Amino acid sequence: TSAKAVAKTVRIAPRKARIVIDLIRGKQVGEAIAILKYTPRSASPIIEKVLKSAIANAEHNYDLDINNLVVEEAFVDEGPTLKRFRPRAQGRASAINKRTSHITVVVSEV
Amino acid sequence: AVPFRRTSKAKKRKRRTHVKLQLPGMNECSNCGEYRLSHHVCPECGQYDGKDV
Amino acid sequence: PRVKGGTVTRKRRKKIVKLAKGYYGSKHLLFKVANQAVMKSYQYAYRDRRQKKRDFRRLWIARINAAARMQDLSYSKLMHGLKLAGIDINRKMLADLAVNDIASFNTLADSAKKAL
Amino acid sequence: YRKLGRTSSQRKALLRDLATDLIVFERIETTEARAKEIRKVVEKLITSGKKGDLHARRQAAAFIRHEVVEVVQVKNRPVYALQKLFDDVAPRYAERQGGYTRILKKGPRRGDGAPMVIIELV
RNA sequence: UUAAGUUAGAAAGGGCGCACGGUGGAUGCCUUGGCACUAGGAGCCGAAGAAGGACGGGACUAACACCGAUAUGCUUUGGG
RNA sequence: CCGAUAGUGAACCAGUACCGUGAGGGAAAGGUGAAAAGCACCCCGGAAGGGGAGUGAAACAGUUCCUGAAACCGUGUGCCU
RNA sequence: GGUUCGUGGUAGGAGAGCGUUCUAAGGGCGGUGAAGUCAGACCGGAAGGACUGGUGGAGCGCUUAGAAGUGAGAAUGCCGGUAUGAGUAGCGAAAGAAGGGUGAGAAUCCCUUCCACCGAAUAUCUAAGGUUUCCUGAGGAAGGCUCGUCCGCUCAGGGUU
Ligand SMILES: [Mg+2]
Ligand SMILES: [Mg+2]
Ligand SMILES: [Mg+2]
Ligand SMILES: [Mg+2]
Ligand SMILES: [Mg+2]
Ligand SMILES: [Mg+2]
Ligand SMILES: [Mg+2]
Ligand SMILES: [Mg+2]
Ligand SMILES: [Mg+2]
Ligand SMILES: [Mg+2]
Ligand SMILES: [Mg+2]
Ligand SMILES: [Mg+2]
Ligand SMILES: [Mg+2]
Ligand SMILES: [Mg+2]
Ligand SMILES: [Mg+2]
Ligand SMILES: [Mg+2]
Ligand SMILES: [Mg+2]
Ligand SMILES: [Mg+2]
Ligand SMILES: [Mg+2]
Ligand SMILES: [Mg+2]
Ligand SMILES: [Zn+2]
Repeated sequence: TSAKAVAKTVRIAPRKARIVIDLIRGKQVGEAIAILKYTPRSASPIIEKVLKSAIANAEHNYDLDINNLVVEEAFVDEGPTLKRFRPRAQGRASAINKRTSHITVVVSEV
Repeated sequence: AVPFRRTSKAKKRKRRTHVKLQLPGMNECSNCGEYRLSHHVCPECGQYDGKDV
Repeated sequence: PRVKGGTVTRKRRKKIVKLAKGYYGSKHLLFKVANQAVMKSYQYAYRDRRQKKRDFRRLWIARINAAARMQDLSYSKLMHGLKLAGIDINRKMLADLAVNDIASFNTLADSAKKAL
Repeated sequence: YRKLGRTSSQRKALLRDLATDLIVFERIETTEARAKEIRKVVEKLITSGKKGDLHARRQAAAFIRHEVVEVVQVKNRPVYALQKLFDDVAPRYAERQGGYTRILKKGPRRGDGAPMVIIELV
């Protein structure tokens, strides 16, 4: 069996979240957490909570062994975009996409 | 000045081959038994590896 | 009564996009470039049904030329020989003899030499 | 030597500020580049300390900030950073030839990723 | 072993196919709302203060609806 | 005759919001379920969010919640490079 | 029913048709799963049509005829969505530092000290204009070009003699 956790509609552009989620995909959960701890990105602490939720879910809902867990899947999906405007020169207003992310992490026993 | 053609998906993906993070340079401690950056103080033990601070 | 555009447009564009399966990038996804790609694929296929018949006759002739030169004939002499001999075996068949049973091909080239 | 994203006066002000802080608190958390400049400036002040002359006192007093460290109590007289450098800090490195500071690497700061270090005496 | 020759495999990334997701709100189904008419009625309100408003009124009230310091209603006659 | 880009500008507190000194211009925006039975309790989390448990025919119906196409964004991998 | 001569085609003429919505009549399908939607290696000379399986959860075909808001790839079309450029330009004149605190979290909030800037102003009043932005407590979704425990922001209560 395998445990899932998702952080839906996180304010954090998917691109910025994917560049970090790519480091943990397939690692042991112990190592993965350390990688997130020493990877100085805005995505890191957000992805850590999802990954730690996945591990809690795997330990409490499915009695799996938290010492034998690898991150099986980890992906970031696009959430709904907040549309904003930045006033530019000559009265013109340029669009700003405040993008959101669905961060999913799946842990599996091995 | 401006893009003559839109960049294709394949081409955009090829440009990003290199836009990526490197794994942190970290190892397990002796005292802590936990991960840490080499040449940094380990905050789990609350010291520099085994050397107390 | 009002007739809204419903279903028929999607059904017609999706058929065309499916015919563009395997094409590079946008050519297998987007109706407008898919439609051009499919039109062009049909045009090439129509042209290449004619070109395929020419292509194979050139391949047979090259192989007969080879098999005939191993008998000290050129293709031009052998085919003249067979016409004079009365033999009506076509190039697809000779080319197959010249690969599969060279003994038979040599027998036909013998008939050719005799007619010359 | 490092320009620390400052003009010449700003930088000289920053090195005077950090130097005094290191003499007053004996341990400060600052950026790596700042900490690699301070170690030069502070170890020169400690050298003037160990010298102990009036001349040396007046070289240090031209650099060290006029910060009250503490108020001791004899009539409670305040003790200035300059007195703490000649009366407390320097004499505790009397038989150490150089290397009065050590930089420990701590880790990057949340807000700007700046590499942070603890710089401390001994 | 030396020499000469031939051929394999590889993926930083990429392509095609497939599977599974996300986003997005097309499509279908639906209807509280509209559109055009028909038949009949009615075709005016105002100094006895109009049309249209403002501010108020609830136990708490931002809005809508209702009401006017007798204010989320009063009297009465019938219905139920 | 229309069936939510249609039909009124307006199915929704619309001549509203918004724009304009003003006259004036003028939108977008419908659908949980038969019933709230609208997720007790546990777990990670500061919260958001999630995973269980439960309700329900269905929750991949979870308070903007019928269906949920395409662009576009990803993960995996059979063949190729 | 067969012979003969034909069958490139723009503007354009002529013909026969496919499909869409609605009506009538007839005959049907459908909670044992309608329309829609997804998929497929099926069928027809074309427009097109089936069949099977998934999703969906209530309507829909077929025949003959009738009627039309009846078919889109182009209009620098209109509206919506989403790309590309790109993790790029930019982040809007300026001096900060450390210590202490607060807090889940601090370059960015609070306090302290030092430092620096304006000083015929970057100070103090007052009119206009704005109209609650003022004060206190709570908050951190959105707004703030970063962050945020903070705020001219959100929520409550207050406050002008
Ligand atoms: Mg302007
Ligand atoms: Mg020929
Ligand atoms: Mg100067
Ligand atoms: Mg009564
Ligand atoms: Mg409308
Ligand atoms: Mg609709
Ligand atoms: Mg839905
Ligand atoms: Mg011809
Ligand atoms: Mg013709
Ligand atoms: Mg229908
Ligand atoms: Mg039309
Ligand atoms: Mg278009
Ligand atoms: Mg560029
Ligand atoms: Mg550049
Ligand atoms: Mg730059
Ligand atoms: Mg600025
Ligand atoms: Mg002056
Ligand atoms: Mg205030
Ligand atoms: Mg922010
Ligand atoms: Mg606050
Ligand atoms: Zn340690």
